Amino acid sequence: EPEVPFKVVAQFPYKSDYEDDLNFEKDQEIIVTSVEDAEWYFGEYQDSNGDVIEGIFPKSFVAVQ
Amino acid sequence: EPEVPFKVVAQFPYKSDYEDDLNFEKDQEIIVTSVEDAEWYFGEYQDSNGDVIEGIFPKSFVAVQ
Amino acid sequence: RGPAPPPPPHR
Ligand SMILES: [Cl-]
Ligand SMILES: [Mg+2]
Ligand SMILES: [Mg+2]
Repeated sequence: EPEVPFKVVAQFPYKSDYEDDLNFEKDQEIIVTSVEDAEWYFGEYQDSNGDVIEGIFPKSFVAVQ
Repeated sequence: EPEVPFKVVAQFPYKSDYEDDLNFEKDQEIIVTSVEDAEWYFGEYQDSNGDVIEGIFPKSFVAVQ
Repeated sequence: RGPAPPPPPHR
């Protein structure tokens, strides 16, 4: 696993019930800023009007690069 | 997998925007009417408005019986 | 179709 920060790309959409989560569409480029545990990342991306959207999401939904 | 048809219960919400995907909330009981391939089921349920809806969804998001 | 998403991990 590469040291943070690092770029990942969503391989699937992630849409969940929890407010702490980052949600996104497939292909979304995300910056991982914290590895939360063995299975979850915390990271961010900028929405339409340039606002930073951040939260946690499964490592298994993204690929590193 | 048993022989179709069989009942599954959603273990996570599935909220895809793909046309022809079935969407549901966690805990939704669904009848699987066909196995589409190694990763997708096709099935249906009667929604909270009394309407039968159907489409494909991940085998991974549900549990049999 | 393409690949289905994996089952999300426990929170
Ligand atoms: Cl969820
Ligand atoms: Mg039977
Ligand atoms: Mg854990």
